[PDB]
Amino acid sequence: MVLYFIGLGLYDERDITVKGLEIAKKCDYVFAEFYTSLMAGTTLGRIQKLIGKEIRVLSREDVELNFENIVMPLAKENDVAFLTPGDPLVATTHAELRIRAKRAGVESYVIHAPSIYSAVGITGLHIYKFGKSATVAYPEGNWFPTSYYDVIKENAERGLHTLLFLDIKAEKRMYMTANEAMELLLKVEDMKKGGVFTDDTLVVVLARAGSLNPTIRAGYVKDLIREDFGDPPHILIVPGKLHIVEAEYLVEIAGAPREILR
Amino acid sequence: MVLYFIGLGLYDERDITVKGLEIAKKCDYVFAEFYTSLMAGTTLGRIQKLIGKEIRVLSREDVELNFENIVMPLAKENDVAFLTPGDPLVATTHAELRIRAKRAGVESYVIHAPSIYSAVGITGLHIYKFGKSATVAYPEGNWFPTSYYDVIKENAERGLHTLLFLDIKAEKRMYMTANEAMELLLKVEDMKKGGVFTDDTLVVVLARAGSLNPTIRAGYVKDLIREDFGDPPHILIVPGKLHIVEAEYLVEIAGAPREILRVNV
Ligand SMILES: Nc1ncnc2c1ncn2[C@@H]1O[C@H](CSCC[C@H](N)C(=O)O)[C@@H](O)[C@H]1O
Repeated sequence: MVLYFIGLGLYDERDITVKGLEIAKKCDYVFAEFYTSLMAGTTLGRIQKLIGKEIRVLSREDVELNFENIVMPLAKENDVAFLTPGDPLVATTHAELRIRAKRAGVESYVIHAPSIYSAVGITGLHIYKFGKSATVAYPEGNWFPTSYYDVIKENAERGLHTLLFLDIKAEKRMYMTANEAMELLLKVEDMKKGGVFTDDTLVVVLARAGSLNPTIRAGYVKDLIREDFGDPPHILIVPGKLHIVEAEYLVEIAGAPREILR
Repeated sequence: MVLYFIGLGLYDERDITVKGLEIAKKCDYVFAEFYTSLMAGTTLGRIQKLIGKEIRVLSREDVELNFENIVMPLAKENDVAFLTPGDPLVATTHAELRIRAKRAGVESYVIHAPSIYSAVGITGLHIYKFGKSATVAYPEGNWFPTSYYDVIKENAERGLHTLLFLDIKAEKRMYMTANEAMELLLKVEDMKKGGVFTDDTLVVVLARAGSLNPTIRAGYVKDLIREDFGDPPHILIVPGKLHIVEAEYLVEIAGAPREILRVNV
C-alpha cells in the first residue's frame, strides 16, 4: 500500500539508481510518464526488460487530471511505482502528486536519479553560481512567452549563470533545440531591447547529458545559432561573470574562443 | 586509456546508478575520495563489497596535488574509475581534472548520479526559484565569515530560495547541524541587522536526502532552532515568498504551520 516516485535518469535505462531498480523490480504495478523530458538513449522496452515489469505509460492528461483514478486505487492495495525521466520532482509539478497521495491515505517515497539541474556541472560552470532558472517556451498562435528573457537579465546583473530548460511537446515528438531557443531570444531582444541577448552574447550548450559523449559547446550566439549540436534533448545556458577556471574549462572542453580568457 | 568520473549518489551504496556500478566493475583500477563529502548512509566496506573490487582512498592532497602521479598514469594504459559522492564535478574544483586528462591524452567520461542540488526538490520548492547557493562556515579564531548571509539577502529580495550547504570536516567526520547554522545566522542578523534571518523567518531542513526515510521539516526559526532533525548530513534552506503550491506541500509533507499559507505566500 505504498507509492514510489522513481527517477530514471538523464539518458538511458541505466541512469536509474540501483536503489530505484531493486525497488522497481519488486513493485506489483509500474506506471510512468515520458512527456516531462526526453531519454534519447533508450526505449520503453529496454526499461521494461531491465525492470522485468510491464509498464503503463501515462499522458499529461492522465497524470494532471486522473492520477488518483488511474494510479492511487491500485496503490491502496499494492506497491506501486511511478517512473519519470531524470529526477521526478525537478522541473515538474509531480511534487503535487505526493499531496494527492497523502490525502488518499497512501504513503509515497521518492527515489532520486541524475538530473539535468546538476548535470550541467559537466559544462565547468560552478553549480553554486547559477541563479534563478527559466523555461524557453514555444510561441503558440498570437501568444509569445517572454518572461525567461527577464530572468536572464536579473541573473546576469548579479553576475549569475542562467539555466534555461527548453520546451517539449511529447505528443508531437517536438523537442526544442538550442538553436530554436536562441532564435526566440534574439526576437525577444529586438522587442525589449535590453542588451540582454545578442549576437555577441556568450552561451553554453549541453546536449544529451548522461550519454558517454554529450555535446558540450561554448561560444558566441553568432557562431552557434546555426551549429548542429546533435539530437535532443538540449539545454541552453547564458553564463554570467566567468571565473578563470570556468572559462578555461569552457575552452579546453567545450571548444570556446580563447578571447574569453581575459 | 580511459578515466571514469562516477558519482556515488546521495546517502548509501545503492545511490550509485546502474550505469556507474557496471562501469566501475569493468574498470581495472578504482579510486575514491571522501574529503569533499561523506556517504553517511554506508561504509567504504559496503561500497567495496557492492563494486566487487578494492577501492583505494585518495585524500585532498592526493588528488589536488598528485592526481597526475597516482591516477592518470594507470588511466593511460587502463580503464580507471574515480568515485566521488554526489554528482561528479558539482564540487567546484574537480572539473579541472578533466583538463589534465585531455592534455595527458587520456579519455575521460562522466557518469552522473544524484546531487543534493536536485534532490532538494523533495522539499516541494520549485527548483527554478532557487537562486545563488552558499555554504555556511564556522567562525574560527579571528575569522568570522558572513557572506552566506548576503547571499540569502540578495536571493530573498528577488523572491528566490537559498540552498545552504552546512560546513563539514570530512576528514574528522564532523557535521555542522542545521541548529548550529540557525544560531550562526541569528548572530549575523545581529551584526548585519538587515532583517534577513530572524526568529520569524521560515526555513526548511532536509536531512539524509537519498534514504527512504529522510527528514523534511518546515517551520519558523523560533520553533525549529532547538528541534532534533536527526543524524547528519543536514541541509538548510531559506525560501523566498512561497507559491501556494509550495506552501501546501510544506504543510502536508513537511509538517509546516498552517500559518505559512497566509504569512509566506
Ligand atoms: N539529458 C539531458 N540533456 C540535456 N538536456 C536535458 C536532459 N534532460 C532534460 N533536459 C532538459 O530539461 C528539459 C525537461 S525539464 C525535466 C527535467 C528532469 N526532471 C530532470 O531532472 O532532469 C528538457 O526539455 C531539456 O531542456
